[PDB]
Amino acid sequence: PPAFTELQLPRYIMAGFPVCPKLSLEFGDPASSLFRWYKEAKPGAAEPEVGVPSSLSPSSPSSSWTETDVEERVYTPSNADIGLRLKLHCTPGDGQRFGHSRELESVCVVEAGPGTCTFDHRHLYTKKVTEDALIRTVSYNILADTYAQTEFSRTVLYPYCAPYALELDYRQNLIQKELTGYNADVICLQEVDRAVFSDSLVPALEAFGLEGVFRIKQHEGLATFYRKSKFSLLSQHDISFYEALESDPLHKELLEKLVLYPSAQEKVLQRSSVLQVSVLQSTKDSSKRICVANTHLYWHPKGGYIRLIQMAVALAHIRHVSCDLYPGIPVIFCGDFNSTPSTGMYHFVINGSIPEDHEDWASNGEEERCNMSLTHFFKLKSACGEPAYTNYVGGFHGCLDYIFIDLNALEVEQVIPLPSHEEVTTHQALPSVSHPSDHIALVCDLKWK
Ligand SMILES: Cn1c(-c2c[nH]c3cc(C#N)ccc23)nc2ccc(C(=O)N3CCO[C@@H](c4ccccc4)[C@@H]3CO)cc21
Ligand SMILES: [Mg+2]
Repeated sequence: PPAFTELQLPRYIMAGFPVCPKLSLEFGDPASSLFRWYKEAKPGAAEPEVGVPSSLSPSSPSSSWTETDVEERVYTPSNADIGLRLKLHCTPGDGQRFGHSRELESVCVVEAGPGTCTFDHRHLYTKKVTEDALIRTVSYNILADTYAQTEFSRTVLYPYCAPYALELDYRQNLIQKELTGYNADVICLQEVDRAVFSDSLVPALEAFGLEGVFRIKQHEGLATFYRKSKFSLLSQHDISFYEALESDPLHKELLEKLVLYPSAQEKVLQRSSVLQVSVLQSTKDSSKRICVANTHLYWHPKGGYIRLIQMAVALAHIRHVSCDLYPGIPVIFCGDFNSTPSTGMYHFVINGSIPEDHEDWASNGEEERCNMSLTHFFKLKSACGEPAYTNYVGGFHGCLDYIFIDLNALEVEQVIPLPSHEEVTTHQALPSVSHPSDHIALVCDLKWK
């Protein structure tokens, strides 16, 4: 019979933010599920019930719960719901019949939420899922809780941020609203904690028709979500840069240059950055396949040469996947590259070459110097161009994030505008009560050329 193996409500609920249940189904179809939301009739009206003998069971359903008109999986509370607990009544189905109906109450009440978030204005451009000819693509470093909880992040990096707004539950509510509100097709995320993927992103995004894949780095990792109605996952080709550089003959030539600089070599091989690669097939035209890559490069401000080497590994691996394993399919390469447009790594991506005398070959000092020349054959451009910044914190700001696209195979139809400098600095810098990351999500609508 159709039955829920998992059924969970969020730990924290805010007015104007979606309540996304976590559910797992056995012997049933997800499109057959029935939902009905209830809210307390008054703040504190519903007292949790103890078990009573069946002969003294209630003669009528409790007057402490009010039936809402919401029959959707996701419920967004209004400000009129502040102080109420919620209750979801749901039934699993297989298309022919229904399993036993289930009920679940929230532990928390609906809290007041921020009156405005930076993505509200941006959401005015993404009210609908794009037409079959487009690919709405997102790239976003969502700031891992493993880092945000440290004393260094709380008191050194983000001391201006309201401490409650840096907490996982608050930021996950904002991130869930932000991402679902973009109505996107391809979502590439960085700094995804394992529990954030399983308990926050998967429940929210699967309710809006997206499926995700996760790749760990060390303490957090990368996620790629894709809209099931527009794409199917064909194959995965994830790598760790240090493993691929040392073991794979694809990077043979690069390693020959690097071994001439033992100090620079050791530094690169001790980095744990990974590359997530997913080959997707269009559900509308099976002849249209896309290679979606996602990364998070070395963070250090003076790590220029390391990012150059990691990018050189990434592009050689992407070449192999998109041009050897597949017959020259278009590339979408998202990430937090930790590289501004005036750097060597960015010059290398856009120009297809970098000379050996670039200042970035000595970015971390003389001991770790590794002058070399590099080339790649891809014709790539930044889909959202070069914003003034994509990362804005008290101590630094810069354009670090990109959606790189094969400029011969894809073109940009729309760039969802980033918040203004005034809006970004409302609470001095990021994150804030109104913005759930130190980075700003890149969103664009792409089309096949
Ligand atoms: C991008 N960036 C620069 C920076 C400043 N100027 C730049 C210019 C370029 C360029 N081009 C690249 C980077 C920077 N300085 C930074 C300092 C900190 C972090 C940070 O928040 N993290 C890195 C260390 O690991 C994590 C962490 C661990 C423990 C505690 C807190 C965080 C976290 C992951 O993203 C990022 C910075
Ligand atoms: Mg960070």
